[PDB]
Amino acid sequence: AYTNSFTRGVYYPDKVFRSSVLHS
Amino acid sequence: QPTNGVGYQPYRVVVLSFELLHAPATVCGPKKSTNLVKNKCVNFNFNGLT
Repeated sequence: AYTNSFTRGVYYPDKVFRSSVLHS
Repeated sequence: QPTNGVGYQPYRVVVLSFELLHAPATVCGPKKSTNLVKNKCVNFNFNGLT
């Protein structure tokens, strides 16, 4: 039995603040 | 046994592991804190980041 995740399940990779940046 | 050769004797071990993250400190060294200062060029330390 299935459904599709779309773009679910991203999470904060580290305890650092950043802004206006395309981090990788 | 107390009669064992030096390498065959028991030894106690401790390993200390440090959670040295970019996160709130909770164990810190035997060190003081100053007042905070604003709008002036200063040397600074926060939680061991200088």
